[PDB]
Amino acid sequence: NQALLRILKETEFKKIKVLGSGAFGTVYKGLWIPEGEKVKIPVAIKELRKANKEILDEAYVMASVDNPHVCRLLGICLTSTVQLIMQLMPFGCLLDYVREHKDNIGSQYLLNWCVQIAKGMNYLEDRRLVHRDLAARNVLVKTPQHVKITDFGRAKLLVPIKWMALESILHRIYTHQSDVWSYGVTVWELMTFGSKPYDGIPASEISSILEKGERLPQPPICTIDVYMIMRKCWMIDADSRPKFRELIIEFSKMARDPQRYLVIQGDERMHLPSPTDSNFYRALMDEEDMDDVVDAD
Ligand SMILES: COc1cc2ncnc(Nc3ccc(F)c(Cl)c3)c2cc1OCCCN1CCOCC1
Repeated sequence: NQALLRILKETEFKKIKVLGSGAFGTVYKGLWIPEGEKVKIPVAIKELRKANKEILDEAYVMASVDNPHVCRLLGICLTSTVQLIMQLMPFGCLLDYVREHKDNIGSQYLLNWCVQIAKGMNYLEDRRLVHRDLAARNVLVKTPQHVKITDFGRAKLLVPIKWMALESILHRIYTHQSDVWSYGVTVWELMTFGSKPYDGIPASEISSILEKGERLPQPPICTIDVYMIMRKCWMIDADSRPKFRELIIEFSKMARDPQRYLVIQGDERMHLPSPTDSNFYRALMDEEDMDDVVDAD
């Protein structure tokens, strides 16, 4: 559906601040100024470092993604560079969030984020789409109770060895089941409050380490059931890994008894927001439809 992707002229938006960069592109806070208007509307803009016809084809796919837990591509500007326009998420990315709130995040939040990320990935799988680059740095925070996967389509439009399934490292094979491996690493990032996976180990050594049977270590707050889920995501046989629909169920179950599955100091005073505070967040900055968060029994 072409109506889902707005083609913008470079003249109707401006980049005002660098937010971050990767090997692939640079993300800016930008301002959209509608033609004829004086209002300046904040947006996110990513500029990547015949081809346009292939780019637009993928952009239409990225603009078709409609789910509470995956960010949708809203617009594109094709000049000498490709620029992607998306909704700005003022809370930023989840990796930064867990780092900046280290040991000050309740179990109910951590487990619900795991659910939401699995729901987003399950939606992509239902659409027959593979993400290929799931990582905490590519999950954004809409509100503390609402996270969303971003950077979908990046690979197909344009290498993170330490997030990749072994078969992806060795054979650059990407499937829903290799997405599950990366989901496992992403969960590990959350549960360690943003530790770097395989810290101090060169990327060139990762395949041999995995082949030896070594994996990321159990995070201190994780009980055995949570760690076993992670380990299952990192099995060599792709078909032996959990499915996203299974992950949704498991983390949803744990979210109903959060203190049973994660051990966090001071957890009893870090509950989900009250209905009052939840309604306030939604009214201000989250008016979109979404499944209710899983509360504790
Ligand atoms: C408030 O911060 C962000 C909001 C965002 N809102 C929406 N989208 C973002 N990323 C993004 C990702 C892919 C895209 F195609 C586009 Cl257009 C945008 C965003 C990235 C954002 O920050 C990215 C950089 C985070 N760095 C990580 C390193 O330490 C400094 C902070």
